[PDB]
Amino acid sequence: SERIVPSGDVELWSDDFGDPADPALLLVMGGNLSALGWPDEFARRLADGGLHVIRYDHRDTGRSTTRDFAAHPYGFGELAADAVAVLDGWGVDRAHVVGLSMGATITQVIALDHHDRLSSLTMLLGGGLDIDFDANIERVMRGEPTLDGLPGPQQPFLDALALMNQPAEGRAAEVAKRVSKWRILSGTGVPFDDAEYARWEERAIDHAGGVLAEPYAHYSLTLPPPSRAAELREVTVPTLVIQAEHDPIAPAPHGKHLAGLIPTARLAEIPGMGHALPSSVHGPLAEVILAHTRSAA
Ligand SMILES: CC[C@]1(O)Cc2cc3c(c(O)c2[C@@H](O[C@H]2C[C@H](N(C)C)[C@H](O)[C@H](C)O2)C1)C(=O)c1c(O)cccc1C3=O
Repeated sequence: SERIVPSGDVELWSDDFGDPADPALLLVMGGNLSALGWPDEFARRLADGGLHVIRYDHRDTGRSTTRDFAAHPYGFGELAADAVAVLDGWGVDRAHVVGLSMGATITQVIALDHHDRLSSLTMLLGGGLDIDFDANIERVMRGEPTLDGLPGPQQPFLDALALMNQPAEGRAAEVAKRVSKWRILSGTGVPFDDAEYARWEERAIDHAGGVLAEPYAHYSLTLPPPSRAAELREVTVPTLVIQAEHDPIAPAPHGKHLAGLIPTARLAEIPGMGHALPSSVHGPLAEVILAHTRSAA
């Protein structure tokens, strides 16, 4: 089913998978990505393990309130509170939360400021609050080292940004362009199927009322200050950090480092995986998440 839930001065679209009586699992997408950034088939695979999977559209994506950012600025505090508002909107007291990419940053803020709403935490394709990510993009382009000493974003990330700059006229061209971006980010370490990713983007575009432009508000966000990383030492819910082996945006050992910030964190690695969700990794991802959520209950 689907519902629109209130969150302060925005309204958030959300839908679910699985039995409403199973333990809640909240999926938190990356930046500029709507609910449909989580493929339906992945959400189903997770739910069919015994979870009530809920996903939603961040503000400024999908069918959620979309606004001129300059006139109404917000940050990760709002993005985290919105995630909790989705739990409120489904009557969920505590949820297994899964944060992906920029969503892992959102979920670290949930862990700090809404810890009471967590059954467990899972983060993948991201890194710690002490990683000055936007500054690191600038540094890698100039050939300067990151100040954290961990690897910055790699060439496939830069390539994906370059493709995102190229024009696409019409729906077919937009879908092909988006698929080409995911193919670059996924890499070749696991099987990538263009047809399945095309269908997933067709659904994402349909979900956005057929509009072809990607969301862009989240490019205006400012990250939490690195001081907040130290606060993660107080987190006590079971935490799983998943490293995609060949992640071009947050390469190893980002994962390990993020896990090292949280006393209850355990690290897993998906062999061959890049910064994308081809169906080739749905089984492995669902397996490790389900084992984790089971141990937290
Ligand atoms: C383009 C793919 C992308 O980089 C995927 C991604 C990956 C990561 C992050 C992102 O914000 C994002 C998103 O970043 C967005 C927003 C980001 N801001 C404002 C933080 C910046 O504008 C970037 C170019 O696009 C998009 C992070 O913020 C991040 C972090 O803060 C710490 C460790 C890892 C990451 C990411 O892997």
